Parts: sequence; structure tokens; C-alpha cells
Amino acid sequence: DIRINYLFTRIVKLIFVELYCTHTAACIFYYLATTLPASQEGYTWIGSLKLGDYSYSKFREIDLWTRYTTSMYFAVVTMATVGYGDIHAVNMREMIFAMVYISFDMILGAYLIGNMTALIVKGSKTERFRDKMADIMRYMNRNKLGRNIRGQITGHLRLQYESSYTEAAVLQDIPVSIRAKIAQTLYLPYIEKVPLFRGCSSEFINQIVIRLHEEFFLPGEVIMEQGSVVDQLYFVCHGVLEEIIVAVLQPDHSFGEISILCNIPQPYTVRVAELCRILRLDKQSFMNILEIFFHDGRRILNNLLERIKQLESDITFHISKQEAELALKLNSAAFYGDLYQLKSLIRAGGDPNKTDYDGRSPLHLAASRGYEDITLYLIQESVDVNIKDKLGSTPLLEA
Amino acid sequence: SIVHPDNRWYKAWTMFILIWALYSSFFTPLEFGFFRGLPENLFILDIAGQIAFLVDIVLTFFVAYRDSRTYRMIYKRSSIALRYLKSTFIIDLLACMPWDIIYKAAGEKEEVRYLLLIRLYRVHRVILFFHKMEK
Repeated sequence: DIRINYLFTRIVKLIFVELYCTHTAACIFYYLATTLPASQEGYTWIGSLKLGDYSYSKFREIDLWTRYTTSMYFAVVTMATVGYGDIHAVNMREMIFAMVYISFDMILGAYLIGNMTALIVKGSKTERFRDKMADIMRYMNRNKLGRNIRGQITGHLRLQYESSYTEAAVLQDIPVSIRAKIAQTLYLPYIEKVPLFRGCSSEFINQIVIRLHEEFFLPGEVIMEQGSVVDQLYFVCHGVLEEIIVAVLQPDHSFGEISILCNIPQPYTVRVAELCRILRLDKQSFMNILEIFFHDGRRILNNLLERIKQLESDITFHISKQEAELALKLNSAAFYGDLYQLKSLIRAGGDPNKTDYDGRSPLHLAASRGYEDITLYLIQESVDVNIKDKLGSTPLLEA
Repeated sequence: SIVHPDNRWYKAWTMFILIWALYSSFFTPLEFGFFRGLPENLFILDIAGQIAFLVDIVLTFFVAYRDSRTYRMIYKRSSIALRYLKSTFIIDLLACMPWDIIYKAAGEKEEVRYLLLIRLYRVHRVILFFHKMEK
């Protein structure tokens, strides 16, 4: 069973076995006293026994419940290897049984200690936390970090001490394909509620859940500063934040999206008010996803509107320019004859048949510089031959 | 008023009462078994030993909870009292009433003297101290 630790269960099993053999050895020991005639009861361990005032003379009518405890009291003392000598074997048949019971229990006693050590050697939360602080304190001392920063790094380590975290270096064994489905189950409900992604396609949103990371911030910490360049995009999922007080941030919201879109420095400082869980997204990963979903990108800018006109004009201008820019990149590669450079922007780029602002098919530049090898590849794409620029010329006219 | 549990006086108070925790957890078995009524030679000591554990019952109503979910603080009055009255107020007050005086002035019965073993609970304060040393 996984609910309870298996090492702890193994400890309980050994205790039951040891306490059961003690019970059995107590009943056998009393039998070795009754296997002698009543006239020779003075040669038995209990027949000759005499405690403080009790005599144990008859030994056969002694109110059994106080005849079993005496026998069990002998077995428990021997089992724990204490030894009193008030009760001990006297004749030959009780010495032999004592030798095999003591020898058997000696091996069993050392077996319990071995399993007790294995339980401790696994570790604990305090032991793992203490090791991490040893490295961090040593790391910060050698770099002479400021006292203010030392208060934040040590604060986050105590935060993960209680309320056990994800236990890193363990989930990494999970394959990325399976972990991809795990992210959707957890992070999807929080993302869908943000105003920015209202009406966005499911395919676009799914590409964001895969590449998100989860972080915690203690109250009083600062995530962004006024005038700073924003390099991350944060989605608020838990707690409350206050923007500096000019605004208050609630869960199922996002902040910092203004800076990352209009290239404007961050105008406000975000302050943590209560313990919050934050999902972050990098700048490089965000733009790569946004570029592919060109249709979804327009909706994000439109939803953000509901400087605004300049940002809206820039967003519409950004999507307009990118189509023309990729045409220039292909023509430059064809001009210098770099076959491999243009190969990457054909299978996952733009249409080579398109022309730039002036109008320059790659066949024109290829025919002007006499690059025979590149001409073969353009035939494979079935690029039109009679394409004319705004001059009346033809690609065959340059050759 | 409310006092944050760090201002170099509440910590000195808790460390001062930890000395009484050691005394009252080692002396309780010594009067339950050996003594049978706590003679008058140490009558003042019994009364004096419960004063330090009685002011703390009414001085623990001025603390900070930290709320254990949003680690900022708690300063309201209803939250502090409801927190303490639910966790250990019943057992701290019960282990503070005089049982030696009750036992003798009740037609002495051995049954009513078993309540002294409730006072063994305050050895947990010493155990909590060792946990702080581990961290």
C-alpha cells in the first residue's frame, strides 16, 4: 500500500514477531517445569522460585492469571537482554532451551536495529533543508552579496520548507510527452479567465500552457520596478498584488503585457500584498508563439484596447511589415548564393514566389549573378517564370 | 494593544517560561508518587509556580497569527482569541488550577489526584525548543 510508508510497516512487523516469539517462549518454558513429577518440583525454575514473600510452593494451583504473568515476566526480561537472576533455569532441560532462545533472539534483535537505521537514513524535510542552506550561505559569503538580498534568498528557502513543494529532480524522470498533458490539466482553468485571451483560439492558448512555469512570492517583495525593461509575462493565479497605490491586481489577471508589446519601459511597480502563486512566460517564447498565430495576434491587440492608438497602429503596422520583411531576407540569400541560408526560410518560412516592395523575384537576382545551382531548386518549387517587376523586364532578360 | 512576537521581550518571556516548563514537568511526577498532599514546607512554591503559567494564559491574547495561508500578519482581536481558544486554551487553563488544594479539601480521594498527570503536558514546550535548534 502506498498511503503508508513501507519501511515503517516493516518495523511494526518485526515488533509483532519479536513479541509473539516472547509469548510462545513463555508458554514453552512453563511446560518444561510441568514435565517433571510433582515430588521433584524443587528442581524446576518456578517450583524453587521465591519472590519477596510469595513461595510458589505448590506451583500447580497458583491462580493461573498470576501463573502466566510470572512466566511472561521471565521471557520479556530475557528477550530484552536485561537479566535479573531472580528467575532463571536450574535443571538441564531448561538450560538447553534457554541457549537456543537467547541465540535466536540475538540475531532477531540486531535485525530490528538494521531496519530502524534504514528508516532514518532515507532523510527528512529538515535534513534536506539544512543541506541547502549550507550551500547558499557559503555561496553568498564568497560573492559578498548585500544584506538585503540575503534576506530574500533565505526567505524563499523557508517558504518551501513547510508546504512541501514539487520536489524537483524527481518529476524530471517523467517524459515531456506525458508532462505536456499534465500542464493542460492544471494550468488551463486559470488562463482562460484573463481579459487578454478573450475569444482566442484553443490552438493558440494550448501553445502557451506547455511552456509556463510556476513561482511563489512572499508578501512585501517587488517583481517589477518603474522604468525597468520587462523580460517576463506573468499570469496571476493566487493571492493579491498592488500596483504602485494606483491599482489592485486580482487573480485570473495578467500584468506587464503593456511593456512587452509596445517596447515601453515598465511604468508602475508591482508589490506583493499576500502570498501569491504566479505563472511566468518568457519574452522569446511569447513572440515565437504569437508570430505563427497571426490571426490570434490581431485579436490580442484589439482586446487590449477595450498611447492606445499608437499601440494599436503599431500592432497593425507590425503585422503588415513582417510579410514584406521576409521577402527581403529571401532575396538577400539568393543574391549571395547561400543555398543553406534560404533553405530554412522555405520549408518553414514564406512563399518564394512573392516579390518585395520594388518587386524582385529570386530568379531575377539568380539570373543576374549567374548562379546556376540555385536555379535548379527554384524549378522544383514551380515558381512562375514570366513574373515582371515594375520595369517591364523578365528574369530571362537579366541572364 | 498587540505585540509582534519578535520585539526582544516576548522572546525573553518565552525563554523565561521555558525554565518553568522544565521545573513543572520534572516536579509533577515527584509529587504524584512520593508526596501525598504536598506538605506546607513548600506551599508557597506550588502557588508561585502556577502564577508564571497563569499570566501567560492572559498574555497570549496579544500575539501575531501570520494566518498560515497569507504570511503577512494578523492584528485583529477576534482572530487571536478564536485561534487560541480552539487549540490549547482548554488544556492550558485546566493544567493551571490548583489540584493539591482541591484534593485535600474535598474529603481526600485518590481519584481526584490523578489530574496532576495533566500537568505533564507542558513538557512539550521543551520538545518544541529542540525543534528550533534543528532548524
